[PDB]
Amino acid sequence: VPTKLEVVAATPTSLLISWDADTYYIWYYRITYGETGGNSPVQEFTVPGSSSTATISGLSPGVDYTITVYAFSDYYSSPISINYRT
Amino acid sequence: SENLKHIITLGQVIHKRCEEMKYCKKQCRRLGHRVLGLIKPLEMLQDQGKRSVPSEKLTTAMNRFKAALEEANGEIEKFSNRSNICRFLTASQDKILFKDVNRKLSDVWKELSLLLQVEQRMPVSPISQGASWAQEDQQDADEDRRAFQMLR
Ligand SMILES: [Zn+2]
Ligand SMILES: [Zn+2]
Ligand SMILES: [Zn+2]
Ligand SMILES: [Zn+2]
Repeated sequence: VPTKLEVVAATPTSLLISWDADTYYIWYYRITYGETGGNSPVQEFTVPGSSSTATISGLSPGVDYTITVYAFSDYYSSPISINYRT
Repeated sequence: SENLKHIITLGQVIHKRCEEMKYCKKQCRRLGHRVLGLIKPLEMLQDQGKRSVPSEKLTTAMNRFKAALEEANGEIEKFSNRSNICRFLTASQDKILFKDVNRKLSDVWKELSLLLQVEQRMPVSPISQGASWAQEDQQDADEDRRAFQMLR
């Protein structure tokens, strides 16, 4: 359901992701982010379905991260993932 | 299996469309040939048969590569028009068309190379030489910015 995941604003320690989806039918999202590869740990937090942006902070400068978005719907979704280096 | 050939087919369509674009061809042929370099290890993996099954980490890296090809696919049709390129060349500073897509493919390639060699035990070869992708983009953008201004 969610598509077009991009980093629309970025600082060396914080990011702002955005995606396109039919937010009217989406209950909430699960945002996961962590260092790419090597079985690195990941952190999770929830975002209400009405919005289409999320803020990730506390990141390390110059690290390739993996950001995945899990859309969940209650009225009626495969996740999307990208990579960004701060 | 089906997802492996879909990404290969999508990569071959991208290269064919880059050869057909008329404006800023040096940056276009650079993008399509970089896509060919990334799908070639996937083609060799396809040549092995039904014995090679990608894992979750490899499938996740291929899906990120597939989403980047669909991003590049939209930029190809967008930059197939003369006014859309002139709107970008007169508003941008570096005048590099696909600088956002080229950077996304560079990160996913090193993630595919590590997984194709360690998990699938597949030998891979480097993409290109000469210079870095950053310097190659600036040299192609300046050459395209010169020929595009000569069009009447
Ligand atoms: Zn993107
Ligand atoms: Zn070619
Ligand atoms: Zn013009
Ligand atoms: Zn990465």
